[PDB]
Amino acid sequence: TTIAGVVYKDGIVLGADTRATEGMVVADKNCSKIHFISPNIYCCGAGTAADTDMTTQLISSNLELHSLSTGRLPRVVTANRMLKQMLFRYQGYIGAALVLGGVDVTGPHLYSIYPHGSTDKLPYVTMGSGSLAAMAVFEDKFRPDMEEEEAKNLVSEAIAAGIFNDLGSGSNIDLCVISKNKLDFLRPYTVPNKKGTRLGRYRCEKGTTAVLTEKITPLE
Amino acid sequence: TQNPMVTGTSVLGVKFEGGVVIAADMLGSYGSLARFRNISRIMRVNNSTMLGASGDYADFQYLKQVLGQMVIDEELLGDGHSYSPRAIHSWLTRAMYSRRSKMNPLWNTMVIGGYADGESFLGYVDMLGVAYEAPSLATGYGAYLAQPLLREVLEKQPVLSQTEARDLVERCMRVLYYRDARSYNRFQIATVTEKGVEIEGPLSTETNWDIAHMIS
Amino acid sequence: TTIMAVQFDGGVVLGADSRTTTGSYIANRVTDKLTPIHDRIFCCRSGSAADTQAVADAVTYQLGFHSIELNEPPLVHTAASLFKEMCYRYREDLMAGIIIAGWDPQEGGQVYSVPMGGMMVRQSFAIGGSGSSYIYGYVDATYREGMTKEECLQFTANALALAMERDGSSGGVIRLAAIAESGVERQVLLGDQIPKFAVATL
Amino acid sequence: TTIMAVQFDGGVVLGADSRTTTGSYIANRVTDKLTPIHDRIFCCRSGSAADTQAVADAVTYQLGFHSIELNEPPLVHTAASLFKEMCYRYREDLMAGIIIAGWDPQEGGQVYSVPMGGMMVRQSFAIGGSGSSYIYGYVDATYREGMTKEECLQFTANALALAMERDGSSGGVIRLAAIAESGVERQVLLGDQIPKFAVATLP
Amino acid sequence: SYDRAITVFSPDGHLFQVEYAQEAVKKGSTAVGVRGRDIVVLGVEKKSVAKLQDERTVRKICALDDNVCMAFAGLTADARIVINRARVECQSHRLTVEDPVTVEYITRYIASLKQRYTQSNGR
Amino acid sequence: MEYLIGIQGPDYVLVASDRVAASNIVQMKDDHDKMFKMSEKILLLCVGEAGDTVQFAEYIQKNVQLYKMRNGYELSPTAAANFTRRNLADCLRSRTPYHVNLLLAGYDEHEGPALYYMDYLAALAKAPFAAHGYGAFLTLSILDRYYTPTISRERAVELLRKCLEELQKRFILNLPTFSVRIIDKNGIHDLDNISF
Amino acid sequence: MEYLIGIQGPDYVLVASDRVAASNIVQMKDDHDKMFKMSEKILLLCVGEAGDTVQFAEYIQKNVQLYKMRNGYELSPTAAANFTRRNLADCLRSRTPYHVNLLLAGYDEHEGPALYYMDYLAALAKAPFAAHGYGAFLTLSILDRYYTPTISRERAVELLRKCLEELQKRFILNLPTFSVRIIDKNGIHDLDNISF
Amino acid sequence: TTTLAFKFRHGVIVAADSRATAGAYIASQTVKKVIEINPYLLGTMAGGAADCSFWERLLARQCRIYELRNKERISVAAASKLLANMVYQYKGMGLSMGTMICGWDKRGPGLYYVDSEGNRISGATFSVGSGSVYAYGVMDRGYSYDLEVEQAYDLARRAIYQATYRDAYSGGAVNLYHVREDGWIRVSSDNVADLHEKY
Amino acid sequence: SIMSYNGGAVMAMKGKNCVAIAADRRFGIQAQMVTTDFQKIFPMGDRLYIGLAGLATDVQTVAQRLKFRLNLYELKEGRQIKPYTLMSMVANLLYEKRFGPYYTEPVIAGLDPKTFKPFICSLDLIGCPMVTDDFVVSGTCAEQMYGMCESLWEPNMDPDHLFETISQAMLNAVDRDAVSGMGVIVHIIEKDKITTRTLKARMD
Amino acid sequence: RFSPYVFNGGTILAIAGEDFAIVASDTRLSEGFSIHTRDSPKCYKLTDKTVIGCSGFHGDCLTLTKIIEARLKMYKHSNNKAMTTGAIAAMLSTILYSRRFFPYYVYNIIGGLDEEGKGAVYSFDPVGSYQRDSFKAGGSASAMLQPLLDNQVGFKNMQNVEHVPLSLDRAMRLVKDVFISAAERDVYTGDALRICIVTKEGIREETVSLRKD
Repeated sequence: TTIAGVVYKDGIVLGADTRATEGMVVADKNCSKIHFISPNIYCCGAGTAADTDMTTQLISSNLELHSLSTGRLPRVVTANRMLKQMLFRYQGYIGAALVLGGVDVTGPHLYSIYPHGSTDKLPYVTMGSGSLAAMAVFEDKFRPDMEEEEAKNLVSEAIAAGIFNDLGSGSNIDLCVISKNKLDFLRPYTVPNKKGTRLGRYRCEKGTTAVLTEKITPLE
Repeated sequence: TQNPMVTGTSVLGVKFEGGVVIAADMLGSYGSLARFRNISRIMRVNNSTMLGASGDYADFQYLKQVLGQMVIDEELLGDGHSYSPRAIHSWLTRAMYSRRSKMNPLWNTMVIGGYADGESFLGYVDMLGVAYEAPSLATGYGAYLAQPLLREVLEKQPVLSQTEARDLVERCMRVLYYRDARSYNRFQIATVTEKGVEIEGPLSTETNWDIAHMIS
Repeated sequence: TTIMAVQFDGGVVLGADSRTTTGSYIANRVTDKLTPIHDRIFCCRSGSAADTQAVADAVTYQLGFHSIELNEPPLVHTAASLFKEMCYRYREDLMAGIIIAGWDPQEGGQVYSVPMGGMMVRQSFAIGGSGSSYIYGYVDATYREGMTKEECLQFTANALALAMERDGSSGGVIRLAAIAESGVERQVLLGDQIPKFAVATL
Repeated sequence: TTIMAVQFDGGVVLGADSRTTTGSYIANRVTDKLTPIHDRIFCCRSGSAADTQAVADAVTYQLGFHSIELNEPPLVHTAASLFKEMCYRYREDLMAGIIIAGWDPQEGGQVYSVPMGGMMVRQSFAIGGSGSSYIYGYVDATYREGMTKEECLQFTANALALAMERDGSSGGVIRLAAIAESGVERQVLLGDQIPKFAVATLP
Repeated sequence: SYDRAITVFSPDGHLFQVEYAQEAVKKGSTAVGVRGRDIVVLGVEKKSVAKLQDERTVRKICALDDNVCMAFAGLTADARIVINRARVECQSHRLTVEDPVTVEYITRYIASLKQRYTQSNGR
Repeated sequence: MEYLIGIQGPDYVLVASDRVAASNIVQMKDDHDKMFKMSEKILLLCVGEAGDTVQFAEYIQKNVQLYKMRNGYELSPTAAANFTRRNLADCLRSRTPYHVNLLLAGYDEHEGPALYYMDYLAALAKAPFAAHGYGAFLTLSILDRYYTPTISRERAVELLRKCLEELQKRFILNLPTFSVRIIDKNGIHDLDNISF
Repeated sequence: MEYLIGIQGPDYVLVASDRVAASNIVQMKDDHDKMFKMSEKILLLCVGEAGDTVQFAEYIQKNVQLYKMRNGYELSPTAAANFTRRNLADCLRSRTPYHVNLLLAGYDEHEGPALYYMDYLAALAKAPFAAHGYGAFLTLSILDRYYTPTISRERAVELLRKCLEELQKRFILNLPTFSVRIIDKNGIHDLDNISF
Repeated sequence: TTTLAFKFRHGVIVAADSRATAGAYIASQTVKKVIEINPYLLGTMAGGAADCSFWERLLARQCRIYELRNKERISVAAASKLLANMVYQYKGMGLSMGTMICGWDKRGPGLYYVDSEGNRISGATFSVGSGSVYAYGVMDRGYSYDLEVEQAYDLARRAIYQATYRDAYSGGAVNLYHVREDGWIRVSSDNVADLHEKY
Repeated sequence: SIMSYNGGAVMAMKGKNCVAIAADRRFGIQAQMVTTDFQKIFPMGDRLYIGLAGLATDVQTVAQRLKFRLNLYELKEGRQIKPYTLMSMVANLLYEKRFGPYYTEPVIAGLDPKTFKPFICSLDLIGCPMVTDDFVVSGTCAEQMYGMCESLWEPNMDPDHLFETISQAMLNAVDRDAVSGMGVIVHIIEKDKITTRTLKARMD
Repeated sequence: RFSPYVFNGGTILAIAGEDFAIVASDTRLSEGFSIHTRDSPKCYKLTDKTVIGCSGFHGDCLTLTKIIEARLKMYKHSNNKAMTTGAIAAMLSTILYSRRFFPYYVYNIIGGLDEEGKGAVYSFDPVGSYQRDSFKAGGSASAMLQPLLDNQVGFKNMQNVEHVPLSLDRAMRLVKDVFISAAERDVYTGDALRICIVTKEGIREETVSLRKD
């Protein structure tokens, strides 16, 4: 997994890959690792995938309760406190390692949330097994208050470095560009990896498989 | 060595057109303690071969001892045969594998850069005998933080100049200083070319801490 | 991690580095380890980051509610006692070393240590973290009775520079905070502002 | 243990504490941790007492025989190479951090660290032991280029007194030794001779 | 250890130590063996009868296994050494093949023992 | 577990052993002999770790047969017992120990009959009866109950059959047949295999 | 170790169990029934960890009897098997797990005969023949070799006698007698004990 | 793995499967688990395939040296005793070997089971492997010394088939050899799917 | 490993307007085969199946509690469940046992009851859903199934080529796993019919 | 504690033909979750008729193949002829058993020509059990590639298909297809595919691309 996020002049660019591994086998080639939290806040997820899924769904639900009650657009620090207090309550056993980005009334805010419950409010964060490659790209080329497309190229470059340099990362680059005026959930943003064209042909025609019994059941 | 004591962090290395450049910081870390801060983790092997080592530093001093005695004993003969960089790399591969096979490893990871007969050499050897060659090498946390930058440039532009390789090396050492907890802002850059091995040091990084104000 | 706070006449000077390590990877190199607990009471967080952020937020909650009920500024010994009760009650679940330092109208500038285990002691200067071990001799040799604000800022800056120089867990920038009656002045020392020292070359 | 050796112009100053602990029982409280290897070469011993005594005895043997063969006073680099060879060859067998410091006619006053594992490095000043961790910051902010014999004696005594104050495995008396061309001057600091540092009590 | 070449060649092509060992055999008592149909008979010469001699300990006919015995001629001390070596080898062969020796097997063993002491150092 | 038993009368030694070789669930051989003829009047009955039994006992057997070849007379059963005990005790602290439980049965012309217990540590014990295996726990009390030192060999076979009937009744492993031999002045005699 | 076998024919289920209770080397009981009559046409056959067998199986027994008394009709073997599997799986990850291996035989009025295999994890399988124990390893191949779905009950008792004779021949544990029962349209019938 | 062998009136029938598994992954379906030691002895392969293959090849080497030195072929007893003495020097060192040395000699047919734990037992019938118990079932139910030769082939093929049917670690082909007095022969290699259609 | 205790090998493959789900038929306790007709694909609707590999007791437990929850859902709601909603139901059921987890990994193959769009997905043991458009595999022969399906799956297959593809994938995949196999049953799910076939598989 | 082993990944493959053997492998050397180099072929020429594929612990791969090259030279010196492929197979069996108690963690598949000119594949375990095959995958994606070559080369579980002889071109397309299929799903398989084709004309060598992630 390589997930990454920056803060540019007008907002948040989040990024992720799409490879899910079960062991050292690519199980899903097109996993969606950028998760809805609120209409202004998304969250990238790494760690135990079921933990990040159910964790982000519960906190997305609680921000929906919260913003229905307040009638306001929810803050990124509210999602931050909910995430870090539940992950500290569960003693680090829910392995939800999360990149929390969003734009609210106080501006663009970016968070990285560790499974034990510690948070970092940073202009650029990366997580996953391919996090150090992407942080090498960020420490190489980050400028404060970039343009939108400079930040998109930077985050796609960080995710691409994690893809090509880490075995647990690959197959596509997703982005989520967040600002005050929009929400560009770019899935996919880049396809770096194409499957090689099949040179042969393996269409096993009708009658190739021997059948012992057959039960046809018609439907309505 | 079963338990390494004073160790070194990442040693970089990248080939360019006309030679090889490697780099390593000047720190021996005894645990988390930055204990020995003016050591040289780069050996000049002979006129066309140089070495740099991560891992345990006493074992690197043993390998400096043995390999320097090999190059002395070779040059005593005066018969016009020098060890190639590939020969030093093969000797180290066999040495580290033989120490592995006795279950008494030399706790190192070594980058053998060289330039012989118009041909750059850059070879990796670790404590197990896993040895190979690459246009860019990086040990320790350099494989995580600098080998991405090195291989991204070497995939766009496969043949570097000497200043392009030096700039890439210094910028990778900057990244290693930001994100490796055992690095140090004091490093040597050694460049073997057709003119020989040239160790420049100490050099330091120009860091950037503008994000220390970017909280609120 | 190296945290430090020095009492002077009129207030306190706090200091911390900015390096958070995940093993030997610098996960965060601009970490704000100086947490404002109340308006003139800060803490210095060392140890497990989740533990220190949890206990700092909980003492911030309890202390702000205490101050609104009592309609007064809180005592620094009150915030230190709340850290003591939390860090002693969960001392087998927490790995958190805290230095509480602040000012209050009743008892001046104060520095309290709450290390791991959950005890509490008032000190003139406190150091903590994995890098404070490398500057115990420096702060024993250098601390003078009755330094001023600028002298304590310089003393804290020098000792944190030394600890950042020797510890691998320490590094980054120096975050200083000086708390007095007029308010809190904070400053970040980065690059050449961090006090350099010569390595004994040749 | 806190051991220390500082190089000046014309020789070195060595310094150690005197405490040998068996856990938290002080087995010897006046331990002489400075060992004369040769006439103008000492070693500072830290680590396992049996290991450091045996290695210092064996290097004393080898270096004395070497100096009688060569009809020369030995080098300080030679003594440190012997400690390095014995502490590297038996690095899984020993717990021995040695500072070798002395004088030689060819290169002057030299201090070499041979820490655990068995590497070897020449340093301007060197500290070691369990207590040296407490005075890394003091010796870095305090060491000056070009100090005299008396300034190096006072710097060694101060840093040893600081380390002996914070370490429990360090304490006792301060055994100093300055080695130059003229010879070896050893002295013991005790009582008020050890530099005091005032505890910051609450005003 | 003693490692001189005792048994060597001669300019006429002869191993003189082997020929002199044959001379040592030709001063020993006359051992005669005849192979019959269902019996094999050994008979040796006493030649030092000497009625004070207890006749059991100077028997020159020794049994090697349940089905192999032997008679010798020559040095009885060398003989007793070779007899004990052959008895050990008969037991080792019953151990390793679960069958007794053939007479060819233990004869080949005794002959290879004698030949190895014609070519080894210091023997 | 494998079962041995010896019974020492006035002028005979009666030994029996289970006739089973097993591999942990299956009885791979149900006609397996655990008795080893050392000499014409000495049996060594061996159970223990697999491999060690046959290797150790064939070592002991070739050295006792080699003693007879070297010397024209046999070892006494006392000397065979002490030889076996000595080799087992020497190999106890070596690199290759033998984990074998031993009953050495024997008839001497002067000493009479003799039975020797020997555990795997090589403690040697002369006994009027002895047994190994977990079936010894069930059968030695029957032997304590019914043995007298003047027992006839017919009553000894009936007492042996009482022990084996107890193994059929009460013991948990199937041990259907038992190789029964007897040693006296006329040598070693195969008695009838007690079967169930 | 404890042996179960069921052989399910066209209008019957033949079941057998070994009849031995053991304590570590001894058999404490040799007329020990491992078949627990659930209803008039259902047998549960229960082996496994000591204590857990009688507790779990008598729990299932009293609850099937409670079903019959509450309802005025019995559970089917499918419904009893699924109830038994539900209780054994609901106790699996709890504080009190039962380590019991089960055979559920039974004749249903509508569905005919049924034989249910169930292990200690409570995975329930329906089988024409099934067996527990280490003797299952020796006898399921005989069953596979000689079972036909149209086997008569005399031929099924013959096939059972082949499997138990294999236990007497090859298996290491003394399993002399076997309780044998058939469930029919007429209920549960005790056959003779197949003894050896 | 499933091997078996039984002595009957007309020699020794040896049978084996052909499946080698690397844990749960079936590495091969064509493993020759009846090692052809010389033209007069057969050995089998259960335990480690490399251990069995190496030590019975070294057995073949030593038996051929025996035949050259003594001008006669070795017996089954001496060959199995050599194999047992070879593998006895590695107790606790981790050899996984379980095998059956099968042949004819001057005592008639020979069948000695030899393993790395140190057993060396002769016997009328054996079965070695993970599915050895399912082979002992069918084999012990169908065995007599007076099996006719085709009936002995049918017994061994059916027992290896039933063991492959129950054991997961057994499968592939049923390789069947027959040791006669003039040396062994290869009888059949029948795929277990084909025997499934047969049976 | 708790998963490999019984074996188990289930896959689900997507076609054009059709899905295929296929499972092996061995129930075995470790090495010993017990039955050859174990059900590992249960019906969860007319055009909606779930396949469960793993520990056979948790196959039965998860399938029965899912059928419980599903019948209550389809009566309380008055509709057949959408296959995405079934996936969320299974994911909830597995994640309730997050630290006490059901050792089974489901695959769901079905058509939408209103749109007849093909749905396949699969889950881990604690309920991480994973929807694909080509194939999902689950069981002790996972890598064999990934090799066979990644080679043989081609888009837009009719149910005949879908049957042949999932059949060759399952057969040659479970013929390289020991504790799997002993038969393969294959369910082709079309709009207008359910085709259920069992295959001539190897029985060793 | 010190571990003398690391898993370096890499899938190797051999296919025998009627007049050829093909030995193929990827070029990715790995360790843990990082890629050492993308150009590290695992096929090694031994004679003019033999290529060995080595995957597993790469230190043992380097050492083992240098030992095999040394022993080929020792045979050619003392026997005045090159080794046959079956001789290399049996020699490597004794070599891999010579380290039985501290094994080479190497997956070996010798592919080449025999003395009849036909294809020969010998696939080994890490401790030297070899048998002769028609095709074998070994290495990281061996469980991914061995069923498809049971299907498409072995013709298993196919009814009503004539078992045609395996040409060079169809087997080359099979090798390229199995490695694209393995580089999709295996994380250790990728970056390139080195194919060595052993015919009677020689050993020709062909590299194609794979995924770089």
